[PDB]
Amino acid sequence: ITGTSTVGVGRGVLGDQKNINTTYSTYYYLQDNTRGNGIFTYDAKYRTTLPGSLWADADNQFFASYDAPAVDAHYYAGVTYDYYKNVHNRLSYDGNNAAIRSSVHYSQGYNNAFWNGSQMVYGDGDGQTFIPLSGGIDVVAHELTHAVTDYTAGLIYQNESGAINEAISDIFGTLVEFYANKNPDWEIGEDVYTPGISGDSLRSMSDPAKYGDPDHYSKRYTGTQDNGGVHINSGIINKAAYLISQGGTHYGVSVVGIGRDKLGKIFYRALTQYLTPTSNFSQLRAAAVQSATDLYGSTSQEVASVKQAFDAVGVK
Ligand SMILES: CC(C)C[C@H](NP(=O)(O)CNC(=O)OCc1ccccc1)C(=O)N[C@@H](CC(C)(C)C)C(=O)O
Ligand SMILES: [Ca+2]
Ligand SMILES: [Ca+2]
Ligand SMILES: [Ca+2]
Ligand SMILES: [Ca+2]
Ligand SMILES: [Zn+2]
Repeated sequence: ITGTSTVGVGRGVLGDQKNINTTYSTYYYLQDNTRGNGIFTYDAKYRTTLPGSLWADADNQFFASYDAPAVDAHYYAGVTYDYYKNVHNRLSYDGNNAAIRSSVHYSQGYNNAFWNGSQMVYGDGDGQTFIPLSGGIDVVAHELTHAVTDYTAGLIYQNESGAINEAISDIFGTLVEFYANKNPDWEIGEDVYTPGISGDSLRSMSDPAKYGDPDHYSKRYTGTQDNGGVHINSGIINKAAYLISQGGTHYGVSVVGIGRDKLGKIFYRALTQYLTPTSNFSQLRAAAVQSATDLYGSTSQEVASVKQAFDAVGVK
């Protein structure tokens, strides 16, 4: 909408106070004009018709329980925008500052979040399995990264290309979580998963097997559930990424870590310059090696570490 840029204040899903960029025209809307062509947050009002209504508030204060998922969707979309712009020189998901749209309060008791081809969508959770999913910065960044992938490599959402697609979203979700530097880790969704159980998460990049996901190609799933295991086999690539960054010895194969920033550069380059819609795991290895070669040189530690990490997870 047309209006003037304002700064509201509210509380997120975890009870933390933050400022949010809003727009004033009779109401204060969740429309941040400070980033690209805007970040817009919508109320789906417990229904499934999208996007719903652009979020409108009378007083620019967002401290109601109902406000919390909107506050975080809006704020964490801003953090994710900042990560891509500041770290990778990428302007929004399309590279041309496309407006970023999110809807919260999607459906009832909805234990998931997604990119629907045009916007991000967040359930509130059922209160036991999840609290509202926009409370997780890794979750928000995971979803926006699906848009980045769709505009770049275009990895088809099934089988190995789909598992790469998922891993890319987990990887950048995590790198954005580290960028914000509030309780960062290599787990996915810990801030919104199971409020009654401490210490768990949906997936682990450092040890995917802790939640039954494969950490080696020999353990890959090849059935038809989950689009051919896209959220399962992502563990193999998540583990490789974790090893590239942090190092370790995995099934007897030692990897020299090179740190998160270099992991991000290598995978961002792979995603945007080398991967294609049908890339498989072997092709991802080749793309990562070439990307590291471009950035650091063929004789570099970085190239050597990429090879070690893919060796460790059985991907040649
Ligand atoms: C980071 C977590 C919190 C959320 C994450 N959502 P997503 O974006 O990967 C879901 N994709 C999805 O709907 O594709 C199908 C589609 C394709 C095209 C258009 C529209 C939809 C996830 O990991 N979801 C898991 C479920 C869970 C949460 C582990 C319980 C699962 O869906 O298996
Ligand atoms: Ca208010
Ligand atoms: Ca965390
Ligand atoms: Ca996390
Ligand atoms: Ca929990
Ligand atoms: Zn996903």
